[PDB]
Amino acid sequence: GRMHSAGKGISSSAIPYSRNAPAWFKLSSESVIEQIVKYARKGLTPSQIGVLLRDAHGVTQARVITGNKIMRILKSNGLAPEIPEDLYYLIKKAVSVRKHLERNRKDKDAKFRLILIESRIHRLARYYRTVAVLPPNWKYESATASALVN
Amino acid sequence: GKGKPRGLNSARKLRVHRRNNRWAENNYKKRLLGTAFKSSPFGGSSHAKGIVLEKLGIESKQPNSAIRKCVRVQLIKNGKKVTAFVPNDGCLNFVDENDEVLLAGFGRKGKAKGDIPGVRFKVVKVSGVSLLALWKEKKEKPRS
Amino acid sequence: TRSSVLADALNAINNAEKTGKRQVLIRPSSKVIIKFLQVMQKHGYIGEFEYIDDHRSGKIVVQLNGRLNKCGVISPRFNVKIGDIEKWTANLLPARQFGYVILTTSAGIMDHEEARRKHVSGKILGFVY
RNA sequence: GGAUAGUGGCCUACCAUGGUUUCAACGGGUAACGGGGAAUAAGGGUUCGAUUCCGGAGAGGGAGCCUGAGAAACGGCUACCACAUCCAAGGAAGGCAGCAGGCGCGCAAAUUACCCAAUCCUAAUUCAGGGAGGUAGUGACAAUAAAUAACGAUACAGGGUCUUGUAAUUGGAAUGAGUACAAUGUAAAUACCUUAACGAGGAACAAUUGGAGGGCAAGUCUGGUGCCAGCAGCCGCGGUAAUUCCAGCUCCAAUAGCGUAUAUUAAAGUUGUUGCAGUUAAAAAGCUCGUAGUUGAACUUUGGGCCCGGUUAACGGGGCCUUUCCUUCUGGCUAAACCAGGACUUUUACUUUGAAAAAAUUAGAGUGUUCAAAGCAGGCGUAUUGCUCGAAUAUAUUAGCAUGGAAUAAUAGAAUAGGACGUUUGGUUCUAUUUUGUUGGUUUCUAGGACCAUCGUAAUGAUUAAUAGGGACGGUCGGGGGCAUCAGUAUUCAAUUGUCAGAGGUGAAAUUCUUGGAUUUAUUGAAGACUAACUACUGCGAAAGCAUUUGCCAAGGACGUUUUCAUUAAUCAAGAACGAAAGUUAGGGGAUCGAAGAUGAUCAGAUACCGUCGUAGUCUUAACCAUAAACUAUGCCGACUAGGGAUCGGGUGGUGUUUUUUUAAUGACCCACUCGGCACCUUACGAGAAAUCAAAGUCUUUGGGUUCUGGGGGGAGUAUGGUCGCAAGGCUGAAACUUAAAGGAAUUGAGGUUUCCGUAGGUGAACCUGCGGAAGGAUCAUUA
Repeated sequence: GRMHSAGKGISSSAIPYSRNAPAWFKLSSESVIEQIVKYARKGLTPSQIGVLLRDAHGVTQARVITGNKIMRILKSNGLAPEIPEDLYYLIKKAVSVRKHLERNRKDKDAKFRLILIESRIHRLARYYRTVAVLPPNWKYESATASALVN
Repeated sequence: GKGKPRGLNSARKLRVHRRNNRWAENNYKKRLLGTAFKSSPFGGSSHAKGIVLEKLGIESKQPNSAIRKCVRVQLIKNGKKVTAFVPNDGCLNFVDENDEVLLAGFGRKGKAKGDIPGVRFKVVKVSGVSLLALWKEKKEKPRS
Repeated sequence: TRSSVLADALNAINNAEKTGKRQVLIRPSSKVIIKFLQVMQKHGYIGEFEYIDDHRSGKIVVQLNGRLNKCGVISPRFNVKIGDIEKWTANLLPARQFGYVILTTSAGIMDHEEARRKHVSGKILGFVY
């Protein structure tokens, strides 16, 4: 079930049993790469890149067509962010609820949810520093988080 | 399931959990606390010896009953003061005051056998000679 | 979480055989599950199974035939020295002439009679009768 | 550097600031010397090991030293402490935890005996010595074998002409317990083995211990004793909380042995890894996070053909090919590629085989010690000069060592290529087994490493995307949370007008306001709290908990998705956030209710124990406390197993319905599904002691992962210590002793009556009251 709640939903997406090239596609094999990178210079995080490619240009998923996923392509062109997607978004959410708790002290529900969010941040940063994607400590903190998000 | 670790590297938890739960026993606690070596009426030994301090007349009911009275005795070694059970009538005139009796247990691990409460020991020897054979007129009691 | 896929597979087989179906479905599938089912099948405890191949992990549809009393897994996989294998048989088999306990030895996954015939041992895996 | 036989913080001088620990360091207890081993035998365990062997330490307690190869020696010395001996008073001398022995202690343990004959040891040494050791004495610790009787004849009862039991019936045959010449034995004796002689008729030469309501075997036995306002009256019957109160007969179990006390082991699955229980019997933390710990999805050489090839057509073994046996070196067939030959786990775990492992002990082979417990002996002969088999064998569950295997479980490799491979070449950096006679130095070639770059050689290097997880996005949804704001009538109070004798309150009364008009009716205002009906076996939140309108703020679950990372996860000692009500410290405001208090009447009965006024409190701010029947009395995660219809949220489909004013999106309803919830009714396929339970099932056919808790009832959540709190108190938490029960689930036979939980106050106490919570409390009628 959910890591920090009692919910037990299974709503996800179901990849087809096909590791090649839908027959109706016949667009290109290389044009999608510069499509990806020119979306990436606009300031698009690869979840947005993937949903744009599957909503406007008919790319079913980038890995089956290009051969490489979107992290791999952006790192191949040297556009990798200094922290990954989900860690950045988790820090942003913690910063926003920290600002909200600063201006409203008596929100104990917000306090509890901040506790859960920061524990999630700690677990995910520890994973990234186990594989040494991050520097060996990188030390998530309180004030330098708000300094980090922007 | 079952609430205990079933891992192949999970023996230290099972060991210490058994240690604490074993501490919540009865025989284990009275064995490893030295309870027979601090607060037993005896020293934790089998028999003991004592002199007769008085002879208390406990009775089951009104005097239209059976006579079951016995002595109160302090120990020789520890100096503790207990009460014993002399056997049935005809042996009550055998025991005297300051009579050097040898005592054993009664037979329920510190609980009272029969319907006599407050006693835990039965007289095995009186005057340092016997008690059963002195009943069966097979040997007499020496004087002092 | 799914700490053991073999345990859930053997539990599903037990529930289907006790309830009375003739085909059962097992998700996920594993090499160790496949070899356990092959060892159970070679003695005729189950019928015939096939491996549905989705790209992710695979499923197994087993065709039972009755004549299966009880299959189980032993967890954790204890290290079994050879001179103790027979103890395990006397621990959890109905009689000395039928019933098989499954070992994962370095010669593969086999029953205990083949384990002593080849004079090798390993870890324990489960049992069937 | 010193010292040591020698390493070494062993010590010294100098310099750094280190070292161990929740994988339990350190401190404390031990009625703790360790091991071989002992008891308990289904396994696994549990308890013991002072004590015949091995190792350590000690000689009344610290301390020191000589001699010597070896001692911090005590049947050596010196001094100190504690005991203590001799005397002529000046002095001297001591060490049984060696062998005997005695005192003391206690429930608790023997001769001040003989000898070096055996086993071994010491010395100058075959010869001496040995309380080491052997021999006897005491000795029911423990163990072996088996005495206390056997055979007839006569008479009865039988089975019925041949077999049993009974008898104050009878007859002779055998013997050892003893006594003892002798011989043996022994260092000499004792005792054993052998034996001339003596030794059996029942109170012989006599067997005991415990029991006879059940466990548990054997009394529908007998008599006597102490008691009765029961019947009769001096003979008695019956009864006795006489727990038989006691004797005799009889029987039972074992037997030279039987009972008792204590400790321990089993049967005991009441310590539970095998192998328990936690809704109601003891027991699931109030809730969630979270570190250590324990645990964690799937995937990488599979299959086939060929022979040879061991044991009973079958099982087991090895080599070749199938893109495949990969790595590191000396010498030959050769023209980087073969053979004879040295070894290998990236790094482990796991398992097989081997070693090296003290005897005794355990299991076990042989062997007539007269059997046996034992012992390691013995056996056969020409028994007149001899011969010969034995003294095996197995196990040791950890660590270290060698080895076969490569399933299972890890761990590392190429992502900025800093990657692998080369008869592709230049330069740097070092060393030469050599030859120029040996050596030192100078150079070249050559030989072997390491490096800097250039050309290649190649399928050039990245596993799915878990009905695991987090993240993104879209549209929702909710009485989820904070701040602001709005409303509603009610209550109380105040003002204005009306009108007259009561109004309040209970079972009945009384205090109480009132002819300055009470109560009531009408208009208006103010204060503070609370959100009826709608309200559901409906919703949300981690739990406590949350109900008027709108806005702002941040969050959230379910759904949808051909989005994105690829194990990031499960559960969690430490540690942390929140935690109803009551309660504490300061400010605010205090409408209502109202602990405490002030007063009325107390009327057998309050069964109907109240009434009025009313502080604290109730609300709020800023801090504390941390508990409830904090309840689903049911940890959390994962899987599978049975039918039915409702219902909340989302999504999909319907030549369905309905509202547009045109039957176009949309909103509502209906139908069919699907994912996620809160529940509901039937059933046992299963489980249970039962009530009952879709989990309390998949459990004697017992093992998916993990956290906490329980061990018969009181003592007692008490005492003590620690910690936290301003306090009340919270967490942690006994023991002595006492009890044979206690409890759960169902069916059958003078007065106040709900039972509790947390918290505060008063009180003759169990009681009474305030606030919040629970049912462990008995759902008819109508409709749908």
